[PDB]
This record gives sequence, structure tokens and C-alpha cells, in this order.
Amino acid sequence: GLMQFTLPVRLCKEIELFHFDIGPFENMWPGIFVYMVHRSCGTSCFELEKLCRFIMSVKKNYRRVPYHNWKHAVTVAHCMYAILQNNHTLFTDLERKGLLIACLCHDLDHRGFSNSYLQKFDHPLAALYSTSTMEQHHFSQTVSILQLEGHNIFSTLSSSEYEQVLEIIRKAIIATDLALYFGNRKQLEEMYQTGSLNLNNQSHRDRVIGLMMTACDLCSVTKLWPVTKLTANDIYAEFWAEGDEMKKLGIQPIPMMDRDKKDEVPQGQLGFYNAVAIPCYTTLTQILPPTEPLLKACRDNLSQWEKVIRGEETA
Ligand SMILES: C#Cc1cccc(-n2nccc2-c2nn(-c3ccccc3)ccc2=O)c1
Ligand SMILES: [Mg+2]
Ligand SMILES: [Zn+2]
Repeated sequence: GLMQFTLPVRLCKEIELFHFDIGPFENMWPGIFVYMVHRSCGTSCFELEKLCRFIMSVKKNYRRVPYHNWKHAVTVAHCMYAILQNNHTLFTDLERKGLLIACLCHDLDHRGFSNSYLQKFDHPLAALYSTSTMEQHHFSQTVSILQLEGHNIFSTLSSSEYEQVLEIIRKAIIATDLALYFGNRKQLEEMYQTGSLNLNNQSHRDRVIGLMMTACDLCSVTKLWPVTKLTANDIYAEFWAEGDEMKKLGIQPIPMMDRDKKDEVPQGQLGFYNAVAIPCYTTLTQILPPTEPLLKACRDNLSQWEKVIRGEETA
């Protein structure tokens, strides 16, 4: 309990900021995550030796895909960490515990394909779960790893708290189904503007947590421009592979996923910043004002994609 994980000076400072990049050294990502749980939750909350065993089994069940990989998991976990430190008093001891775990586990065993492709390919996981196909799979994997021996990081919670925390994680992981984002923000917008939003309503917390989870999942669009620029190549590599697999079933993919239509990427990014990211971070700042820096960084990047279309910058 007297073994405080430290980070080098530049990391120790830069890690507190929303736009932190976790860097290219895979071997430091576990220490970074533990550093974050320790400052976010306490030295007390988790048994160091169980935690480390959990993190490495989680790492082992992420796959080598261009984007939906172990780096993504830790990135998303970091954004949640930033949100929780800048909104210190709003969240319970259990939420702080489960949300950082939820973010680490949110894309467990992803193969780089959307729910749509599972449905058209007729993947057995689509028989098992008709909506949020991958997201009920990710949660299922979380529970598997939670039930390996020496892996129950939650062993000190009562029966109650254990159910509470796994129900935070489940809901938190389902909420990363972007198809659910749209209704979830339209309802929080309406609750904030008519002043009914009330954080003592457990129904309303769930929604707020779902939006944090979209916020964290999308946070590659909230980094400094050269990190956003270089992550997009990873994002489109998965999209273009999925389009190839679509063409393989005898189906024109949407252009986003057609690697013959690379020319339309920047306009496609504009669409997505306008249609998804900017609305996500607007609504999230209205509900939690200290998250503004996510909105500020998102708009800067929108403005950098505008510059790309005007040929004042190439990609
Ligand atoms: C792979 C992937 C993937 C899946 C979930 C979110 C993100 N993500 N994160 C940051 C930016 C983006 C992003 N998402 N889309 C997107 C558009 C329509 C449906 C779904 C995703 C289009 C362009 C982007 O840049 C990527
Ligand atoms: Mg996902
Ligand atoms: Zn994700």
C-alpha cells in the first residue's frame, strides 16, 4: 500500500491534460493506467497484484487491429480519468472504480468490424444479440476475465456493491454503441434546456455516464492536430478493410468504407465532426462545464479538416 507509482516529469504533468498522448511504448501503458486508478480512486480501492493480473489478461484479449486495439483502450481510459479529476465531487466511489475499468474493457476482443458487418455476414454473435452486438460481446469478455482465478479486483465489495459496480460497467459498455448515442444526447439536451436534468435520478446519471463514454471513445478527435491526423489513418484502415469484406459478400459499401473513395475522407470527417463529435462535446460541456477543453480541441480539429479541403494543408 506504500508503493506510489510515479511517472517521469513531462508525463506526470501532461497526463492531467485532456489531450495527453500515451506514447509509443506499449510497456508503460499498464503503469500509466495504475497511476490513473491510484490518483482517481485511491491506493486502497484495488489490490495491486490482482489489478496487474487483470490489466495483462485484458491486454491479451485485445487484438492486433489498426485502431480498436490495446492503445485505444488505454487512450479512452485516460480521457475518462481526465473527466473524473476535473469533476472531483460529482461521482461516487463505485462509479470512479467501475468507469475506469469500463473504459479499459470497452472494446475487448474487437476484430475491426461494425455491428452492421456481423449482421450481413450472419456472424453467430448476431444470433446471440440482435442489438449492440459487439458491445454485449465486450461486456461478456469483461465478465470472463473478472472470473478467472486471482482476477476478481472487486473481491472486497459486498454482494450489493459488486452488482451495482457490474451494472455501471454493463450500461457503460453498451453506451459505446454509437447507434444509441444519438437518442441519448437528444434526451439530455432536452432535459438540460427544460431544467429537469437531476443527478439524484439514477435514470439521469446513467444517461450522463453514457455521454461521458461516447466522449471518451471519440477523444482521438480532441487531441493536438498531428495525433488526430495520424489516428484517422488507423481509423480508415479498419473502415477500408470492412468495405473490402462488404464487397466480398456482394454489397457496395458506403463511401466512408470504400478505399477507392479516399478523395472524400476530409469531407467525410467534416460530416462526422458536425453530425457527431461537436454535438457530443457541446452537450457534455453544458452538463459538466470543466470538460470544455474537449469541446475547444474538437473545434480546432474541425477547423484543421476545413484547411485540408481548401488545399492550405495536405494529408
Ligand atoms: C473505426 C472506427 C470508429 C468507431 C466508432 C468511433 C470512431 N471514431 N472515433 C473518433 C473518430 C471516429 C470516427 N467515426 N466515424 C464513424 C462514422 C459513422 C459511424 C461510426 C463511426 C467516422 C469517422 C471518424 O473519424 C471510429
Ligand atoms: Mg466499440
Ligand atoms: Zn472504442
